[PDB]
Amino acid sequence: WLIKEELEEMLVEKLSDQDYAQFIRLLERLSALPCGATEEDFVNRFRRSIPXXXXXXXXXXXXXXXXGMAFSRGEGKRKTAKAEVVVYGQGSGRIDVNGVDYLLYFPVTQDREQLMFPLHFLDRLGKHDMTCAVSGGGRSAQAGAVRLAMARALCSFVTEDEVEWMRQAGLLTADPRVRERKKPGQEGARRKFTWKKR
Amino acid sequence: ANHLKFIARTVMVQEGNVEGAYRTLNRILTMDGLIEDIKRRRYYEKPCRRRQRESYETCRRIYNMEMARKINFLMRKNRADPWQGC
Ligand SMILES: [Mg+2]
Ligand SMILES: [Mg+2]
Ligand SMILES: [Mg+2]
Repeated sequence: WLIKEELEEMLVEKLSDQDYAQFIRLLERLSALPCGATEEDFVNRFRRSIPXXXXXXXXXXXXXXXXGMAFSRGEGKRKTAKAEVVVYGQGSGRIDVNGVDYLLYFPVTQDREQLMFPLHFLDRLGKHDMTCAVSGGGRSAQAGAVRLAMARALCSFVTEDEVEWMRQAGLLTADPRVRERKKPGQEGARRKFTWKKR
Repeated sequence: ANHLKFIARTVMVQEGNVEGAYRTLNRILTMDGLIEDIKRRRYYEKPCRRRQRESYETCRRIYNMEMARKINFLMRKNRADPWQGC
C-alpha cells in the first residue's frame, strides 16, 4: 500500500496517521470481497510495487591462455588489509602467499585454520592451487582478508547451491567491524577519563 | 467445645490428593469470611476505626457492583463494528 507520504502527495493534502490507517483499513475491506474490474483498478491506484534482490553475484570463470586452464581471481577486504587470491581449478594443494608458502607466512596456527575454512567447507582441500597477494594491517586481519577473497574466488568452481551455504556460513560477507576513532575529551572512543563525584 | 468434634470445618480428601482438599477447605473459610476475621482479630480494632472500615468497604462494594453491572451491560457492543470508515 502507499506510505502515508504518498497518499499525502496524491491528494495534495496534509494527513493524520489515524486517517491513513482508517483508509488502508477500508482498502482491506475492499480486497476482502469479490473483486470487480473497476474495483480492481480502483485499488490499483493505491497500489505500489517493490523490488527484492538476493544472489551472490556469480563471476563467469576465466580460462588462461598459457596452460589453457581455468582460474578465478578474488578480492577480499578486511580492516586496513586487502587481499587478492587467484585460484587455479586444477591444483596440487599448493598455496602461495606473496611469493612464499602459506605455512611460513602464517606461523600462527589460528590463521592457517581461518584459511582452511572455505576449502574444508567445500571439501576441495587438495583439489585447488592458489596464488596470493595481501597487504595492510596485522596478521589476523590478513588471514581474514584471504578468507574473504578465497571464499569469493571459490564460487566459480562451486555449485549454484553451495553458494547459499557459504552465505549462511558467512564466508562471502565482509567484516563491517573496524577501529573506532578516539573522541576528544575521552580516552579510548568509549573509555572516559576517570569521573569524580566530589 | 461442647459440640461433637470433627463435624465442623471438615473436608475429607478424595483419591488421596491432599493439596486439592486443603484448597477446598480454604475456599470454605474464605467464602464465609473467617479468614478475614482471624486476620482481623490478631490485634484489636477500636469501634470508630471499625465503622470507618465498614463504611469504606460498603462504599467500595457499591461502586464495584455498579461498575460491574455497567461493564456487563455494555458488553454486547464490544462486538466488531459495522459502520467502519464511513
Ligand atoms: Mg584502551
Ligand atoms: Mg478443650
Ligand atoms: Mg462484613
